[PDB]
Amino acid sequence: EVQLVESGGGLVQPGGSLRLSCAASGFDIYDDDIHWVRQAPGKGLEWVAYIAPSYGYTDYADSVKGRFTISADTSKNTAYLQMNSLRAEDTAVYYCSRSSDASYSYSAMDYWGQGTLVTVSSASTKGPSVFPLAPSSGTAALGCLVKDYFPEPVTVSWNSGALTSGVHTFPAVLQSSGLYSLSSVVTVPSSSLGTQTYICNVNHKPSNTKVDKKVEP
Amino acid sequence: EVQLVESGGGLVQPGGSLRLSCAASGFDIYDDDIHWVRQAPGKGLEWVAYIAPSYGYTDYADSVKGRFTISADTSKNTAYLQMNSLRAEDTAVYYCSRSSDASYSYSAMDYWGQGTLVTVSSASTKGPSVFPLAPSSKSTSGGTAALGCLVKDYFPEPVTVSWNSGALTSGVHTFPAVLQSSGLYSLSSVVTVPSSSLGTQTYICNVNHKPSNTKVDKKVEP
Amino acid sequence: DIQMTQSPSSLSASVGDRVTITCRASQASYSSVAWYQQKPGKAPKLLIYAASYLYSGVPSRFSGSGSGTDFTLTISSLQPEDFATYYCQSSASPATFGQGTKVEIKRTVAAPSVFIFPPSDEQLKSGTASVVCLLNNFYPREAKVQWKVDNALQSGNSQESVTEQDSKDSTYSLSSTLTLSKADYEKHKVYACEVTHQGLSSPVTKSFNR
Amino acid sequence: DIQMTQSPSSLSASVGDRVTITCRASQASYSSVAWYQQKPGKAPKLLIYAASYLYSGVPSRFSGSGSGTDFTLTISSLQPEDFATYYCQSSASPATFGQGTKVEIKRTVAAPSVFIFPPSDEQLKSGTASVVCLLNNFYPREAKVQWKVDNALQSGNSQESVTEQDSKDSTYSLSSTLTLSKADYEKHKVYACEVTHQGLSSPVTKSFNR
Amino acid sequence: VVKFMDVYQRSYCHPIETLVDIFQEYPDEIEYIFKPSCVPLMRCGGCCNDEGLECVPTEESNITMQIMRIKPHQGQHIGEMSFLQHNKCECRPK
Amino acid sequence: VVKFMDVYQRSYCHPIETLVDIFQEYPDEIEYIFKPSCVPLMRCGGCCNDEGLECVPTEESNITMQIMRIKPHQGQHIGEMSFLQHNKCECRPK
Repeated sequence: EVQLVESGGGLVQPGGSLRLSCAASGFDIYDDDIHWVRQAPGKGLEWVAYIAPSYGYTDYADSVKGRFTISADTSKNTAYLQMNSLRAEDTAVYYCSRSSDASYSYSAMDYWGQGTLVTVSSASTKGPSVFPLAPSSGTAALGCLVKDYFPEPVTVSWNSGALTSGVHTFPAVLQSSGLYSLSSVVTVPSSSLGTQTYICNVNHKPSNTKVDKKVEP
Repeated sequence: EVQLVESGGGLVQPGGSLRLSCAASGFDIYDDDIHWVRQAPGKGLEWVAYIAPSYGYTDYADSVKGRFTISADTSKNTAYLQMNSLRAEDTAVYYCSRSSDASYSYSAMDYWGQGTLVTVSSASTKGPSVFPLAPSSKSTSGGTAALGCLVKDYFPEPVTVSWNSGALTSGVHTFPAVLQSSGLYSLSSVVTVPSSSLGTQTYICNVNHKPSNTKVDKKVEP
Repeated sequence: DIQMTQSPSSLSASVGDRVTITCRASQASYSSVAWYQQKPGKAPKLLIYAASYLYSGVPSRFSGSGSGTDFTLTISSLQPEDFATYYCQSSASPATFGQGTKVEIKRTVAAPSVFIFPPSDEQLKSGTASVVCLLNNFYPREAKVQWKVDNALQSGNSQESVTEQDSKDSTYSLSSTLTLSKADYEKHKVYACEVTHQGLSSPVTKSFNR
Repeated sequence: DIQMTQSPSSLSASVGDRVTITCRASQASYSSVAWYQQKPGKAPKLLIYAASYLYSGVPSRFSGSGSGTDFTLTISSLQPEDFATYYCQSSASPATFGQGTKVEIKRTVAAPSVFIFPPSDEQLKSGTASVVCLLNNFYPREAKVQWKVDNALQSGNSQESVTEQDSKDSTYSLSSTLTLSKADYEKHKVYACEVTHQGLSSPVTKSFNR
Repeated sequence: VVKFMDVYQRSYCHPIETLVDIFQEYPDEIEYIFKPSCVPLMRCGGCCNDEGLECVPTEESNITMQIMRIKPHQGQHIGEMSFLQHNKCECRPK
Repeated sequence: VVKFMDVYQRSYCHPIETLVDIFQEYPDEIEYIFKPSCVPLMRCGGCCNDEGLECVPTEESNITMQIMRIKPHQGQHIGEMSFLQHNKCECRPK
């Protein structure tokens, strides 16, 4: 079956470079129509580029011309995106996709990768301090504030996956120090407090930092 | 009147150059149609070239392209024929001529110069030896004898021949010269007269050859 | 680029409804369109290409129409699965997307529970002082949060976040976060959170003392 | 150079005759022609241009017809002033002249008077001998002269000239000259000029001995 | 094998040398044949790749050439003749 | 002002970059709209200034060109299309 797998995402700092790869199996990219569509967090899909490698033909969105370069290595059945001169607003999940010949359309994107986050910011890799959101004085609120991490994403579970009902963990926020912060919350019987242990498990892959925090009265 | 006067004619070695002139008067050659036409001895008219000075446009016969150049001096009201690498076959009278706006046609030549001779040959200018063609002693009593002058080995043309200084013209034929293989011309003038008059009447042929300033009066007798 | 406007930008329907999403394009009359579905945390999946043609596997409940400039997607009997964001796209150069049209599920009105959260003693040792306010399970999306501090409402020192519609009860929740400094926290005493929403006769305030 | 062809090359007419001269020209069907007249020792004179338009001053007995490739000059009533040579010329580029058509005056046949002349002693001194033969006042033009030295027919050692038709009696005259080294001249006795012509029932021979 | 951009960029609406028939350019000159019969003129040429637009001149200028003017069955003479030229071409609607 | 010789030499029968509408060259291909809708092709143009003769090709060859072939109400896709070129031209009898 058709597979499109991206990689090479990560940190870039303003005015820097980073190449994106797209490994294709189940079909021959050379005779095909490969695309890259990106998407900033909380925002909609932007088409960014297109190649028909056997035609030697590339097209781009005007918002990336001059800086970006789609290409393909026939021998590695992989396509690429060389991203240069990157500003901060190029921060986005980057998909690679194709339009098969079921559609005559060159742009009817038919199969897709799983996407890969690219953060362009001057901030350096850093783990979150996790502080508790304790409840106060028959339904209570609980939580953890996961502050000052970078980059995205963060994962949060409760009692190692055993608590899920009543949980809402929130989209991150960029604090203008250039570091992210979020909240995970949970509602419970207040009669539980003082017998039931609550432990948010926060995991931040990019800084290799696991942290568990007990949340107490 | 309209007038076209050629000049510049004369002698050229094979390989040589020579430039003809056509001094026009009575009309403005600038916006006119000027031509050169020539005529080899005892032969037909050959159109050779055409200039239309105001247009800077020229055209030539194939028999001369690459060799000849028709041009014009707007301010001397004069056209020209520059001629290069000339051969024996270019020996001809060169006429300068013109097509007025009387005709739309550029080539209907309604006015013409008098012509000037151009002679292409390695020979050198030389006056004629003039010889008696004597009246034969066998001339009939009844009376018609012929006598004349053989005008031999001159170059170039033309030569002029009279008898008794213009007083004798009835009976005279002077023939077209011929070009000998020496490079020199030869001709005869001849007259017919009563036989009863030989020994009584003096006959003199008057030969002039301007190209070499040569006068010769030869009394022809029995 | 080329411009692609989608109307409406978001929506609120129930299961079994008829839905109509319009799409405006600054393109030639011969240039066509594609339609995509995208659910949170996933890749899009092609619905319709060439304006009207069902990409295989796609339920007949979907169909397409329009041409040249304006384009209409149409779900005949909305299903639990059909709640997503729907994009349209030019089939020309560039092949620009529309901004997306969110279909959210329609629920009746619900009161947001509210909770104040003071900083931990751990955080204050760092110099920063983050104070949190929660709005748990409300409907619909619209909700104002206001940090009064000794009755002095704030601006430019708070940030906000909202969650996706909930799976079980179809509500939203928001977390607002008044940031400060240590010394500025040690200045004032009464810190409050002031919430306005359709399911609340009047504003509710949750507060504390240090 | 364009290819021209006049017919005939000469013609014999009398005063009052209608004369038709013709001219073939390898040109396009929209190209035309001029006709000229030239007399001996004189420049040519334009007669007709544009095939059919008489030049101012030219008498109306002249006229011309045809187009493109074939043209005709007609003189409807030949006058004494019309005896001359006529040329056609293309009006295209290049302006090629035809080879011309000599219009001569018909006349009664006249036999030539024949005279032979030895070389003068004065010429012989130098080393060469010119013997001359006069064919006086004959018609028509065509005439054969044969030289004979000791009854041996001579070849390639003679040359020939013919006057223009006489203005008064319409006859032609001819001179032939045989030229030998003085050496050769003194090896032989009998010098003969043998004339054949239409006006002679038999060839006339005139002769001398050294 | 000519790549897309190359073809588009070389066939886009611009002034191109164009061999134009003199009789077409001057329908009123019934009594002349022309040599040559056609002339090289710079003229708007290509396409605009949109049916809202069309290739037209925005800047014109005349050039004089020497043409040989034949009057059938009469004669021929050289003459000057003016022709229109397109100097700048641009893509416009109706 | 262009001298006659120069007018003549430049107008006389020869291969010249001509801009040729793709739909002219492919009369039947109706399901497509082409971008660019026209292409630069070397073709015989000019004049022979001789009633018997006409300007025609004597050596021909093909050239392949990337073209965006647009199918209305559907989609578009690059693709190759071939076209006749004239390498040599002469004036021949009709």
